[PDB]
Amino acid sequence: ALVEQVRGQLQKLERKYLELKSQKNLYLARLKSAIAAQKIEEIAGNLDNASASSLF
Amino acid sequence: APEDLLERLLGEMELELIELRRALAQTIATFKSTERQRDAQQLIAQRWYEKAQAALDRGNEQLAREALGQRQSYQSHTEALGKSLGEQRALVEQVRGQLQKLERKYLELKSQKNLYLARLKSAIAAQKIEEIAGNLDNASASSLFERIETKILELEAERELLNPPPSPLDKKFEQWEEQQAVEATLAAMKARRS
Repeated sequence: ALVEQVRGQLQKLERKYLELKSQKNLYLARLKSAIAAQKIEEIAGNLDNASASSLF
Repeated sequence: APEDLLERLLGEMELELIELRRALAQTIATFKSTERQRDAQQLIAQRWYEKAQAALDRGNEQLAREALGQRQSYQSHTEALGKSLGEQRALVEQVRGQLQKLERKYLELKSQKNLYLARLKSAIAAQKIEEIAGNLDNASASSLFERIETKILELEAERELLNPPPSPLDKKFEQWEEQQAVEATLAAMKARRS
């Protein structure tokens, strides 16, 4: 009984690991995307023609 | 670490399964020495027995009397040693039983040490996966994944005030006008090109 139960733990845990690793890629990708989208809209805000100390 | 004692304590016990092994050797050695002494005594008595077996023949019982009288001194020694040898036999057998009983109990203990250590090293390991998972578990309990998600929420939201989304009023026409911007052009087309 001991050998079978402990193997079940490893089988259950191993599956849960690769599932977590998959999500890490998605969250990082969204983050690197979200940070990038901001500063275009900020650099555009610098040059936006909004009469808010815009260079243009 | 309590787990380390289990090895050292068993290490100490390997000293006596050999030390007690010496004690039995000495006891049996003494028994053989007593056995040898008894054999020598009876040989002298046998020689004096044979010497009286030479005397009493042919009519000289009187010299047999002295020889047997001399033999009695040697007979007394034989009896005393004889019973000691029998008594000492019990000691050697009983002590061996102790060693036989104890030796079996040792290897049985050593077998269990492997199992308990294995379960322990397993149990400690299973914990921290469930703890490191708890760090990353998505449970909103200071989980790293969680603060990432809301960090993303603020970036997108801060951009919205920086660049406001369209008002519903504008939304209504850019569909409402495009319908004729498509139909009116297409109403011309559906009239021009029908």
